[PDB]
Amino acid sequence: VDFYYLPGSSPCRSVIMTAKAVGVELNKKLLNLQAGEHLKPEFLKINPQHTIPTLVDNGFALWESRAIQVYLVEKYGKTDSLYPKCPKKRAVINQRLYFDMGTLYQSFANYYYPQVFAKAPADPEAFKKIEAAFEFLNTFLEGQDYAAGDSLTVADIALVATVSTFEVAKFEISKYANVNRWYENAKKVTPGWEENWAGCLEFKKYF
Amino acid sequence: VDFYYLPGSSPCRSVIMTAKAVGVELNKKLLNLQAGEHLKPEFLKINPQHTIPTLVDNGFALWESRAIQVYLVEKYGKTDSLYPKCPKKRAVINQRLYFDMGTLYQSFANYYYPQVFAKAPADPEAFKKIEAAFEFLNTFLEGQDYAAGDSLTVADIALVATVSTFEVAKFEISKYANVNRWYENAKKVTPGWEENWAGCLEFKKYF
Ligand SMILES: N[C@@H](CCC(=O)N[C@@H](CS)C(=O)NCC(=O)O)C(=O)O
Ligand SMILES: N[C@@H](CCC(=O)N[C@@H](CS)C(=O)NCC(=O)O)C(=O)O
Repeated sequence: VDFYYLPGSSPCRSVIMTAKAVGVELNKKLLNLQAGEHLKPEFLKINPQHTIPTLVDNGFALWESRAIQVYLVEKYGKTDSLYPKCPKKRAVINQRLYFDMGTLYQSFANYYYPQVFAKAPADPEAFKKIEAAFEFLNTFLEGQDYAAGDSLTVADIALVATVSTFEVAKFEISKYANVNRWYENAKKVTPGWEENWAGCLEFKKYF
Repeated sequence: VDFYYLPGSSPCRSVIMTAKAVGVELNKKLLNLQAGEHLKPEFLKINPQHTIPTLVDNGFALWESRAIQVYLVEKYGKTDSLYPKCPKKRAVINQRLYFDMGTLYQSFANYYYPQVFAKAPADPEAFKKIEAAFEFLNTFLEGQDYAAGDSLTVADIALVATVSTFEVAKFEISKYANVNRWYENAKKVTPGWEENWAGCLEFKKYF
């Protein structure tokens, strides 16, 4: 199973943690975006969208981190606890995965990427979207130890990658008590946490 | 099955078409965002994120359109053709669903929403992101009649909602030959197309 990635990338880290949780060995292939390695014909043949993470598993090329997470659980999970069979349980997880992409990580990208990638001054209105997203996550976690069910799921793992990126970016997570509680627990229970944190510190080099 | 929605909303329309495709009757409940009906305590108790679409199915409150689509197929589908059992088939569909959210519809929102909702002048750099997203979709559709498998899936239905919103916004879809071919076919085969198009024309009132 080939895995095209960089350690600093949040969506890559979500896959790293998920693979560790299911116990599937990845052939980790660094793909140097700053050198344009993802833009060369050899990579475009695998993933025409030229994004990381990309998985190539026995002929199957797959991208979108959250799709990769679910596929790894379905194929390699000795049990389905990270992504249970029940459609209702799956639906809550799926909702959280879309929240992670379209609300929470999107707010990260919209606020920090113009600063670190375009050298633009911080946009205080974009900052308010981060606050709104954390407020929602805080509500989702009211009375809950995990984000999308009774136990750790791929939704938690995706959210850990995102929230740890916020942590290294110096966002004050402590303001959101349920998020902080969930997050500090997640560090202790989530497979691959240490590797995720190493990657967050690599990402930090952009600040 | 309660369905909180507005006809003009693209993510709502994806659910409308999916429900028609699986043959599940929805109790359609208009939720007037301009009146703040989604912000009142009675709705926040159902969906604290105060978004449409929201489904309430026998006690289960669910939001995120693409999560709702999959849940409706899993629960009500007499067959699984719209979201097959095979994890590999599911993974491609899931990838496309994330593409629809995070690449294609995101490019719609980033370009048109500031214009129609904030009265800002058009941003030509944001326009280039739409072009990039259509280019990718055009490549995905090379040699393919459907977006994510041999037959119509929930990925096609989500993409139809998005691309029809582009159509009513006067984006020139014809420039992307595979997209245009796929889209014109999708109109003829996708359950609920007419209702989707009515909603696109309602959305058009914002232009
Ligand atoms: N929605 C994606 C995002 C992937 C993504 O944007 N990756 C970035 C790096 S963090 C990338 O490959 N950028 C290079 C490019 O798009 O050309 C996922 O969850 O996998
Ligand atoms: N990612 C979502 C987006 C839902 C969404 O943003 N809906 C808009 C209307 S098109 C909304 O409810 N806005 C009101 C709000 O967020 O307060 C989904 O696919 O369902």
